[PDB]
Amino acid sequence: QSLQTYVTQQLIRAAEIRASANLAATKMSECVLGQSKRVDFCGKGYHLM
Amino acid sequence: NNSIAIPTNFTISVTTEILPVSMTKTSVDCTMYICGDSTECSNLLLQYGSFCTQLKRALTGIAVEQDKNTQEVFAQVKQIYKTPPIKYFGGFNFSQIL
Amino acid sequence: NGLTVLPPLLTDEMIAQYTSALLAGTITSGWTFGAGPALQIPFPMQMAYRFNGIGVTQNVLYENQKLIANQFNSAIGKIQDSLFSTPSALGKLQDVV
Amino acid sequence: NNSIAIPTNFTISVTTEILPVSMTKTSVDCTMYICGDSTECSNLLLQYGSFCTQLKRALTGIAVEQDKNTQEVFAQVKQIYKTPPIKYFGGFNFSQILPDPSKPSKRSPIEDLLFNKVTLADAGFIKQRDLICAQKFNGLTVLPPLLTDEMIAQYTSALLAGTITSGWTFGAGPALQIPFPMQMAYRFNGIGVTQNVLYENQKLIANQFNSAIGKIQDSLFSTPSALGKLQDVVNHNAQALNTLVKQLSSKFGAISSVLNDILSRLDPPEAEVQIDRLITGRLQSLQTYVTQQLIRAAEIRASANLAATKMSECVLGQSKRVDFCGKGYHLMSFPQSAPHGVVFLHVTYVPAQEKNFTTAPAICHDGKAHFPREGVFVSNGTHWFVTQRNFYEPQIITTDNTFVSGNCDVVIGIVNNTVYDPLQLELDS
Amino acid sequence: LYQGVNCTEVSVAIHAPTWRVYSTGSNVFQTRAGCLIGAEYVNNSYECDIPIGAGVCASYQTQASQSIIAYTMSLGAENSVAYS
Repeated sequence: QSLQTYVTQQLIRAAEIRASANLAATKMSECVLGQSKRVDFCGKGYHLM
Repeated sequence: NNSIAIPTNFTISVTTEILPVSMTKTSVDCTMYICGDSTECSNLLLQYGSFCTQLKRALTGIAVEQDKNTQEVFAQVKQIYKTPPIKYFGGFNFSQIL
Repeated sequence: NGLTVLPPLLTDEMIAQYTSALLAGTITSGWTFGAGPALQIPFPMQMAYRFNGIGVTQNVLYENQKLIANQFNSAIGKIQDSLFSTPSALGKLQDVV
Repeated sequence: NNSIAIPTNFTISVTTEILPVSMTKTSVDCTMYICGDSTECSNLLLQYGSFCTQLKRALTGIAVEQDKNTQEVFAQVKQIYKTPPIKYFGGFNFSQILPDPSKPSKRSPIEDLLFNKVTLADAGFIKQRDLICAQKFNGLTVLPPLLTDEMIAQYTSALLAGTITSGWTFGAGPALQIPFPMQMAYRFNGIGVTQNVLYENQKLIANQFNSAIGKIQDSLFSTPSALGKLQDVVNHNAQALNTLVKQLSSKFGAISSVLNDILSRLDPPEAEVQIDRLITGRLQSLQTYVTQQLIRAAEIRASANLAATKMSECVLGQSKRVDFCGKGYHLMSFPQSAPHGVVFLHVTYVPAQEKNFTTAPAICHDGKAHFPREGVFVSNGTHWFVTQRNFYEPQIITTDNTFVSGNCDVVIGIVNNTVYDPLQLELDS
Repeated sequence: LYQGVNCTEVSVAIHAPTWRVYSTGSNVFQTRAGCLIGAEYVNNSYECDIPIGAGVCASYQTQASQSIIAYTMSLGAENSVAYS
């Protein structure tokens, strides 16, 4: 039971790091390989680079 | 109904954002953990079935994903571009980032 | 007790040669490297277009190029301090270790 | 400090993205699985409480959501638009993406090679050495999806026939008609190129497209491992329903795995002890199956919310977000249905054939600095010209393609030249 | 809806035998989800009211004979755009 409860909490903690790694790839394509018009996706102010 | 405020100057702001991308990749040897390895518990454990091949399969997808997570944030470019040997870019100093 | 951490496939020296190619394609080409071949543009001229995409004309960068270069060369210098001198800026990357 | 490269031709590219949208709807009869026909088990389970009414409530919400996942990707069109009788769309051929009347399914030459290339065992049909159907016992039943595979294809035909006939107007209100060669000229002005670059090269643009759509067949097809994200789903679920039936064969610490043998080899007291050894390790194998299905169902819900955002910003509009709808500058995208997922075909404009030139920030012509009004100043060695930025089309610098702003002293790079004025030269005759 | 059964096994067991003893007689009909007993199948088509499965929905509709009708759903209206 001690093993089953560890594998269950790493399967729930790994789905949260895939959500942050999926936002960090969207912000590398839209904030770094282009200029964004989306308000506050890439900082406070009007984005340049 | 007849007034506007219009800016007469500007400021260049540089902020910072930190985002987690990967975790640690781990594995467990059921038998060595539960049956102390050095024990004949490996025989009272088989009367329990796939409760030890289901866990090794789950911890291997958590671990092959942590490597796709990294190859999607960083491995975007196609070529490995290099900066010029002389580094004058209009007056801007990119020394602390290059 | 039968537990073992496995190593990552991309060394931290390979994850930094990918971050160096992304910064040397923006400083020397623009947003042209993420859509096709990388085409060179003088840098003060790529910042001019940036201004035209936020709503300001180009006469406002070329007739203020030295002030915009100083305002930036100072804002990057004052990052080292903040992050580091503030021992708790990198707390998300730590709370997971 | 004074060099620019400007593209002299273009390429048209069609790429493909596969996203999983839904999984399988499953049900279980706790008792039938834990007990069976035994009635002593049935009455010894009434004491572990509602550890069974809360397993049905959970597997029943995972299923009701699988039908919402699908309704939010494909049901997004008000009416069912049909494509004209005579199919001439400017020289562009959509025969591999439009519906095929001949065949009896009304699928397309390529939604047909996607169906007959994804193997499975999801059987909701009453028609039951065989297939996974062998799990159909112990209390395990697969339930049928509410939108048949021919209704998900009749929604994909109304989206691909409102984009070829009306453009992006069907997603913002009523559908308005536009000649097709002229909707692709407004999709070129949204990526930065003028409309005369299409009208003057329309048979090349149509051929580069007709040729790239006819290489997706081969690609996705021959390469036999692209539909491998919509095949994991199918597999990951089977392996789970198979480990559940093969754990009814384990003893969890008992005389044996057959409740009856125990109830015919021991006595009224010694059974109510060997039988809880089973009534436990069989209520824990069902709580594990349900927890791991609630975790996978949350990852298909994330994918089905990206496929609904991509159907609205890529297939019902042109996107300016970088790499959301393909590599390149987006022009159009078309949806195609797959088993348990969706395929998006993304048409993009890739700049090609670049030449090097010399640039200037501004041009001084009479103690006044002139600046480009919508392009870039360039020199072919001797003369200076104003071009657009994403296609080389040179022109002479005049007072109609340039704006003035200041004296030639504060810009660092200004070059001297002549800014011809139309009027004056004419007020000479 | 007896889910997962041919309509000719709920008849030849209703003529005991089936578990749920309570019985019912109205209008048996085979869907691809199971056997629906108690609802009549129209041939017209409307928007979904109560889902049942595989393209079939049900609703209480006057006929003022009010009864529960079953039908196959409509995905919407038709519209051809005048393309030239």
